[PDB]
Amino acid sequence: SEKAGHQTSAESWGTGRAVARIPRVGGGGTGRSGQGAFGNMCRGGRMFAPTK
Amino acid sequence: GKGTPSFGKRHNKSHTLCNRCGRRSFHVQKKTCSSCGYPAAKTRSYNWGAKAKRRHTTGTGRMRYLKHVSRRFKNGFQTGSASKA
Amino acid sequence: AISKNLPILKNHFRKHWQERVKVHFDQAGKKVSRRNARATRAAKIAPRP
Amino acid sequence: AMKKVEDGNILVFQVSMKANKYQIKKAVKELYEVDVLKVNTLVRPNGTKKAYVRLTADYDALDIANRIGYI
Amino acid sequence: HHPRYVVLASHLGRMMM
Amino acid sequence: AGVKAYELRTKSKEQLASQLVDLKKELAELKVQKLSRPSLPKIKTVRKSIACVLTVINEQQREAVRQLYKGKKYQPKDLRAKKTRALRRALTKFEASQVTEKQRKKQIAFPQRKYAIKA
Amino acid sequence: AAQKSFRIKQKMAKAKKQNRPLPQWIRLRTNNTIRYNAKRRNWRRTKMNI
RNA sequence: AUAUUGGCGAGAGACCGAUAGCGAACAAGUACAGUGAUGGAAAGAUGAAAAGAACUUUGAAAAGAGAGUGAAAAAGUACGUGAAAUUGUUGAAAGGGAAGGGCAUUUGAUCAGACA
RNA sequence: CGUGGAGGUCAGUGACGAAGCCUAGACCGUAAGGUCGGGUCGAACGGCCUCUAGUGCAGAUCUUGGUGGUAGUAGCAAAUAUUCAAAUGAGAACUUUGAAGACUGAAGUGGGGAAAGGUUCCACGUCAACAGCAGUUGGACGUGGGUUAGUCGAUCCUAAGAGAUGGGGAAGCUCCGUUUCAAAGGCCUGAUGCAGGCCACCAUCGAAAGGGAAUCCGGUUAAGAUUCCGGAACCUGG
RNA sequence: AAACUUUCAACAACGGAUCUCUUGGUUCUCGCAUCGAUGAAGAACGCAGCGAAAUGCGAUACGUAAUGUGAAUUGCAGAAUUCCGUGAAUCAUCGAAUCUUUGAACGCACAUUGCGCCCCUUGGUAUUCCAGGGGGCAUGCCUGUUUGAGCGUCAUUU
Repeated sequence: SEKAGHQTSAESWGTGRAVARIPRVGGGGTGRSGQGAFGNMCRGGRMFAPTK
Repeated sequence: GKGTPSFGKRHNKSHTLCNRCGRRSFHVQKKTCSSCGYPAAKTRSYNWGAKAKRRHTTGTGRMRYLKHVSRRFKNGFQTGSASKA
Repeated sequence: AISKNLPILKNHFRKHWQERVKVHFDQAGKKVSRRNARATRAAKIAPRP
Repeated sequence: AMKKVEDGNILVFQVSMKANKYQIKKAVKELYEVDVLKVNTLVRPNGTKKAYVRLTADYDALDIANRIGYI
Repeated sequence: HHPRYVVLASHLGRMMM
Repeated sequence: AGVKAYELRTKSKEQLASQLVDLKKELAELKVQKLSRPSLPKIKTVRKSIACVLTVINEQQREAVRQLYKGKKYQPKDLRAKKTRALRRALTKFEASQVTEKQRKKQIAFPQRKYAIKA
Repeated sequence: AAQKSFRIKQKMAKAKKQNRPLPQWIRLRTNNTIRYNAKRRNWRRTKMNI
C-alpha cells in the first residue's frame, strides 16, 4: 500500500539529545511516542523501494 | 516560577462538552467546537486531516437506518407481506 | 550532469507522474465484456445485423 | 427504607426519571388506594429517582407494604 | 509511561574565545 | 408459554385494552417478588406478552385509518411508501412516458423496422 | 463541585456502574478469550476529563 | 464505447506470515497523553478431549512431598517448541600488576582403524 | 556457497518420529559451507535441472525488545518525640484500648466553604499487588448502604460583552451591524367578526461573589438535614 | 589447600528467538447503483435471571409481527408442553410496527435535563388559576385561497 509506514507525524529531534537523528513520534503516554517512524531500518517503518 | 508553581493555578475549564459530538472541545467564550464546528450547520473536516476523517466518517457508529437500505434494494423496495405459501 | 558520448535524452518526468499511471491489467477482461455485450445486443435486435 | 415503613409511615419507591411530584401522587392513589400527605424526591448517585411518600394519618404504611408483599 | 525532555540545556559556561 | 398473536387478532378493541392492563398488574407483582429471590425468568415472558398485545393494537388502529383514507389523493405521510427520497421525487411512469403531438406522428409513420440480410 | 450540572452528574452515574471486575461466570464460556477488565478506572490513577 | 484508493456482492495471486502484512489477525481508532486542534500503542498458539490434579501428609497461609488424568506434566490456566545475552548447583583445569591468539612438542582426557 | 518462493523429476523423506534447538563427538572441502552419531521435540521437509527476488550484517551517538558490571553500593538525615502495659493475631517499633510525656497555640496541625476531583463518604469481609521499612491498619481489594426544600441556590434582571431579524458586501467558507434607510403589534371598552381609544422599548444569551418574595428552635442516622420528625411562623398565585 | 576469578559440559533458571501454524492484511479482476425534512451520518443515556466490554436494541429496549427450516440454547439455572406441532433457536429471511434525549434540527434557549403560546380533553365548586393525557407553533422560495395597502391608476354615481 502506498500509505504503509507514512501515516505518522514524526520529526527528527536533532543533535544534542544523546539520540540518533532518525525521525521520531511526538506526544506522550502511549509507548509508541518517541519511536523510529519513517525509516527503512525502523520497526513499523517503510520498506526500501516499495514494490510498485 | 514558570514551572511547578505556575501549574498550581489551573482550575478553570476552557472547553466543555459539545451537544453534537460530545467530546469536550466546546470553547466556552467563543461558543464553538474545535472538533465538529457546532453550531455551524456543517461538520468541520479538512483534507489534510485524513486521520480525523477516518475517526468520524460513516460506518464508525451504529447506522440505525442506513444498514438496511441494501437489503431493501435487493428486493425492489417491496411493500406488503409474505403470502403464507 | 553530462558525462560521456551518449544521445541527448528528454524524459518528461518532473511532475508527480506516479499519480497517473495506468497499467492495463484488464485487457483480457475487457475483451470478454465487449464480446458478451456483442452477444447480448445481437439477441435483442435479432435477426437484424 | 424498611425502618421508614415501620416508623415514619414513609413508603419508599423507585420511580421514572421523567416523573414529577404531581404524577407520583396520582400513581399511588390509583394503584394502591391510599391518600398521600407529601412526596419528596431525590436522584440517586446511580441515575434512578427515589421517592419518599408520607401517607396520611389514616392509612397505616406497614399494612400497605404488607399488602404489596415486601414486609 | 515515561515522557522525556531536553535534560539540562545552558549552565555549561563558555570556553576559550 | 405467553400470548399468541393469531389468537389476539380475533379480539375486539375493548378486550385487548383489558388484557393489556391485566399483564401490567401481573408484571408489577413479579418485580416485587423478584426482590426476594435469586432469579425469576418468568418476568421475560410477561414482558414480551405486553409487546405482542401492543403490536396487534396498533395494527388494528392503522388498518382502520387506512380504510378511511381509501381512494383519496392525499393521505397521511406515515401511511405512504417509504422508498428512497430520490425515488419519491422522480417522474411518475405516466409523466416520463409523455410525448409531444409532433413526435407521436413520427413514431406511427416511421417505426423501427424488423429485417434480416440473409437473402 | 457540590453544585453540579445534571449533565455532569449523569456521566458520573455511568462511571459508577462501569467500576467493577469482570463477571466471573464469563470466564467459563466456550472459546472464551477475556482475561480481565481492561477498561477499569480509578479516581487515583486517571481522570475522567469531563 | 470512457473514469473509479468511496458503498455493495463475487472470483483470484510466483504477494506478507505476528518486530512481517493496514495503525488495528484479539473488547483497535481501543487503553492512554494534551485546554485544543490532534497524537496513538502492546497484545495470537495447553490438549484430541479439562480428563484443569479427587485423596493422604508438613505449614498460619501461599505452597511443598506423595497419589492420580493424559500419548507426554521434558504440556499445570506463569501452559507447542524454548535460542543468545545474564544466572545457581555439580564436575575438570589454571591463576606473583589483565585475558585472549600463532608455530612446535611433553602431560591429562577423548576418538578411528586397518584387521580376517 | 547459502536463503524465501515458482515449473519438471527423484513413482525422494516422515508419527517405527518431519522441521527447529543443544552437543571441547565424527567425516568431506583452501573457503564460503555440506554430511553423520547422540539428546530435546512433535508434523511437515529435501537432492538434481531450471525460473524468480522484499535474498547473507560487527558497527550507522542505527530501530524494537531483553539483560549485565557498577551493587545488596549511593542512599530512605527538613517540619522539637516518644515510652509502659493488656487486647487481637502465625507474626506487633507502626492496629485497638488505657497511663505518661510533648506539639500546633484562635492570620492553628481547629470549624466550614468557592473552583476542581467524582464516591475518595459509612458498614461488613479481607491483605496477592500499593502505602520507596512493616502491617492484623488504610483515601488499597471484594461486596453494599447513603445525598429528602413553596422559604438555601439555579431559575428571573441587567454590567463589560456576545448574537438573530431588516439590510449592504463577498466567487465562497461567510464579513459588517444591534435599532440600525423595514408595512417590525398588543392592551382595553362594549357589541369570534365589528365601533373605537392608548401605547414604538425593539428578539435573545451574559453573574451558583452584583439586584433579588418568603423559615426559626429542639430532637433524630453507620453515613442526610435551615431538606427528615415535633412545635411555631412567612411569601406568591387562585 | 580453600574462598574467589575464568573456559567448557549436564541439570535447573531469566527471556521469548527459531520452526510449524493462521476466521487478518495487500494487490489484480468481474457485476451493481441504493443516504437525508416520510428527519440522515454522528453523539448522549439507558435495556438481559445472573454483563464491565465488543455486538444487538430503544420504556414494545440482546427486541415485537410476518415468512422458511423443523428440535433447541448451554457457562449455571431455567424453559416442558414447546416434540407426528400455527412450534425450540443471540437460527435464516424480512415486505408490518416501536424507535428515549439529540443532531441539517425546526416554538425561544441550552456551562440551564431553563422559559413560552395555541387546539381538544379530564380533575381541582373554574373561559381567566393549577395539574394530568394527546395534538401543534423555524427559515428562504413556487402554484393557488382569503384579507388588505397605495390619488400608480380606469370606469362609474353625485
